[PDB]
Amino acid sequence: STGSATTTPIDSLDDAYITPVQIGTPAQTLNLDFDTGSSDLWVFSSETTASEVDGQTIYTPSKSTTAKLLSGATWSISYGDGSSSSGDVYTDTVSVGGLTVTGQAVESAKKVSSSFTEDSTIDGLLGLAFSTLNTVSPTQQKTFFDNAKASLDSPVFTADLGYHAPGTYNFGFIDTTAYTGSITYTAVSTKQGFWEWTSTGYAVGSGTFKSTSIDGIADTGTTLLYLPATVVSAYWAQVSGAKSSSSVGGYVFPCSATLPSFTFGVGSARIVIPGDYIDFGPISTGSSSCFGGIQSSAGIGINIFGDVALKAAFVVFNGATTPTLGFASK
Repeated sequence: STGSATTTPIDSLDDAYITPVQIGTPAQTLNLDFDTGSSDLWVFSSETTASEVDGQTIYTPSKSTTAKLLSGATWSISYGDGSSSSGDVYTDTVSVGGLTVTGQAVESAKKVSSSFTEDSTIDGLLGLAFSTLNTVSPTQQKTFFDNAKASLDSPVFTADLGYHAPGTYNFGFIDTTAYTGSITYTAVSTKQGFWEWTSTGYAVGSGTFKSTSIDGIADTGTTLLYLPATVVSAYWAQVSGAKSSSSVGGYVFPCSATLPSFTFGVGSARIVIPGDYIDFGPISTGSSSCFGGIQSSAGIGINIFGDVALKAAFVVFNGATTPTLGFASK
């Protein structure tokens, strides 16, 4: 089997992407944030504290003939972006882009952080990191991808994110029309539960490539690119007027600036992030100071290849027994 679904930016900045997912029988379609940095499928539901719902589409297990309470199972979450949520667990039928999993753990929010309540466009998360990060207790649950692997033509999924435009998540096959040149594959460590790999270096604009190893994660659930302070300083030094602002919480730059590209290494290959991808617009309406899309990972404790980096590439998440990551230009 295979699946193929369109993913759409939630706003004009590409702050996140939502992908329609069918849950239950008859289908209930929720728009979920596909997150290769976490491993829970959780949704707003008929059980979510009413005051903490504001615009989201909710999952109602009692209207699904295939929903079953996973007795005793609970979940509780909080990722690297200041948010959280918790509740109980159902199993139900889940389909993505034509690909169907039966008995998928669907984690039903009794409570959500206000950060989610505030964003009406995201109905939940579909985790695509390794199942070892799944928060269900006392019986840990598998991700949608892990459950699907048995039936997939090939145990892979691909992320093809758009710049200010829709893109595609595919399951079980590699669309050879979706990229240019070759796919360069690189080793993955699953020791932290992430799609963790080592970039071979970087360049700023038309500058010379600096060979240097940068360990980080491929994380579709993170908006920006978070790299070591040395790297980030070298980038923003090339932008007249750019500065790190504690009031704003990162590098800002004059909205009148043209940003240089940023290149990262994948083995001997190179992925070029166009400068415009690094512009996240005025810090507040009307401001002439703009927020930068490359920021320091110092204090995160891990480098993050988020959407800024990933959308410049066709990315293969190879879930073979020895997992790997592939990157192609597109």
